[PDB]
Amino acid sequence: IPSSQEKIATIHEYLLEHKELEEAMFSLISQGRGRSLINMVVKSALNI
Amino acid sequence: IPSSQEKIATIHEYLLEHKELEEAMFSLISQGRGRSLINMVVKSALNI
Repeated sequence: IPSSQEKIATIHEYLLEHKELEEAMFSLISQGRGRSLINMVVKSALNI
Repeated sequence: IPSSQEKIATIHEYLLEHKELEEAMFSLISQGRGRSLINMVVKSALNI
């Protein structure tokens, strides 16, 4: 049921509460490693 | 130099362009696996 806006808002709140995650994601994205970030997080979530 | 607001806004734009990442992060966070998400992304970013 949750919409994309609700998912984004939930992640936004999580990033604010966990600055390490925000800083690590920005570092990976801004340094051109976002594709490795996508692949790694998707694989982890699919193996729940 | 980039501020927290700029980092968050950069991630927001990235999530919108890559729905898989948004969906995988929400799935991990909402199912109580956010700590594993933090640890995995931080380690990857530190090994750049």
